[PDB]
Amino acid sequence: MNTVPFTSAPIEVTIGIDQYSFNVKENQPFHGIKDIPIGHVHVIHFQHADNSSMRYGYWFDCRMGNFYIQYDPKDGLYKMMEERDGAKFENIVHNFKERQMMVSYPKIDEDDTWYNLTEFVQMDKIRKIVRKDENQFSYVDSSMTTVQENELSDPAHSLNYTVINFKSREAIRPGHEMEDFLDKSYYLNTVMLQGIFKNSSNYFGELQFAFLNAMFFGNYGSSLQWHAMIELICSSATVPKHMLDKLDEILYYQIKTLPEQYSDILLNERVWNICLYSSFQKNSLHNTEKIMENKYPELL
Amino acid sequence: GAMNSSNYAELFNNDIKLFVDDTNVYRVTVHKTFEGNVATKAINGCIFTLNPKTGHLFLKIIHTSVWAGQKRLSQLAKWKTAEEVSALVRSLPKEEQPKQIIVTRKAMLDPLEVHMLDFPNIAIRPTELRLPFSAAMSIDKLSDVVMKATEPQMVLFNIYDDWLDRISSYTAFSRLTLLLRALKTNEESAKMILLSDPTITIKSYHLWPSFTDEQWITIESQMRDLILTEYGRKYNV
Ligand SMILES: COCCOc1ccc(Br)cc1[N+](=O)[O-]
Repeated sequence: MNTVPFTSAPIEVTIGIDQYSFNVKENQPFHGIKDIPIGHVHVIHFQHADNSSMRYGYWFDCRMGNFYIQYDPKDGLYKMMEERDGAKFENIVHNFKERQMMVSYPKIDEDDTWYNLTEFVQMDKIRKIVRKDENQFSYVDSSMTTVQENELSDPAHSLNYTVINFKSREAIRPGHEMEDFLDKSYYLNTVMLQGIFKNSSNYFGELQFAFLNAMFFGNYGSSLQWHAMIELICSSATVPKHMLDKLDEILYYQIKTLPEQYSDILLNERVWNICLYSSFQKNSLHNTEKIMENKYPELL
Repeated sequence: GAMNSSNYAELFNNDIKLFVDDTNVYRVTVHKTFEGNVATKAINGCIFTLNPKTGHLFLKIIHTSVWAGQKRLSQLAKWKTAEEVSALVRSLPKEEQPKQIIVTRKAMLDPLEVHMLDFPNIAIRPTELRLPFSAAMSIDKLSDVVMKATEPQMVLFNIYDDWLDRISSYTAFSRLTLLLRALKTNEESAKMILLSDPTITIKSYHLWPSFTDEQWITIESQMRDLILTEYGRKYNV
């Protein structure tokens, strides 16, 4: 179990760690989050009390280094930083742990939610979508645009998700125009899986990361990517059986975790109705269809 | 974006453009089977591809053999339309290729966009105008070449005859759409109007009769009356 200490909390802020959140008051003696499960990526995230504009946060994996949070009064945000002195940091954690100035990652033993949401998410792949190679952790916020959004403006602050475009030469083989547009199997299986992602685990990892950025930061381009990656599978007549079964589990836990009150903005009616009711895979997502019908029947 | 009453003069500027109408591509007769079920029999069709400035018509005849052994023919017909339009563009010299293609039915947008991916600078546009190009098969010489075709064939016409020697493109297109709207609303009456006077003939190299300017005014007035009438005979007014 690992720890991210906090130097101080000088401004009032709602702090998230994965699917959990807690409010910290201005100058409250908060000094971090302990008992963080090893083996998964995590995200610590922030929304200031005075300006709910810009949710922002950091993806990290405690196996890769010792990370801590300190407020920068010049840039006006909580920043993640890596400490190389393993003794200086251990002294920081043990001292604050003795003073009980840390919240405990509040995982219920029965509860596999976070594993299920991050099963295929790897820090190494996050660091390629979010390019800042001098750090081992990755900053994301509400406003960051995707490479695809930019083509349609600062490159260094972009989300480099894999570009998916159903009306593109990449997606459509010359001479197979109608075939490839109505059945996206060659674009899914040859172009994307075999060519770009190499395997379904990396594809699902990017789909899962896009969803999490959509949910935790309201990142609109991430929501576009999540839906595009769903649609590309559902619109393919030929998908390996293991991928369809895994997709149903992935989406089930995403829909289960989504705040009920954000479905209006984070769920695209067209994609979901097409995916569950019209597409080739309309009968392959039983768990996802059942939760969607019972939790968001309005959208459908 | 969409072509409408507001940007109508754009049709007659000097940027090459083509209308594409697919409503006569897949044509069938519905009939009963010996067992009393219903079946369709395809007949030859055509793509109606028209330069509204110059009157040049690229009539691609769709022979019934293209449907043999195919499923979902009404969907396929849109993709076949887009395939043939793309092939026509590629066949034209660069300086003759259109800058815009306007489809008369919005369901042609995605098929045509996908087939034209190699031409990113050709705009594919819908229209809000309800154009009467379905009535093209009421023009006897066009219907005749489509029905007689024994294989796929492209036939080139000028749908304005020699009208552009005397009138502008705007006026020519207005006359064409009036004639076609009339043929669409009451084909029998329209054709009676066009041929009632046996001394006015259709030149071998033309589609419409050789009316003088004054006779065209009479003809055009007769077509308007027909359209308004039928509009009354329809809604009872
Ligand atoms: C430039 O000063 C860097 C001080 O480094 C720290 C500051 C605050 C906290 Br919480 C933890 C550390 N740490 O692990 O050393």
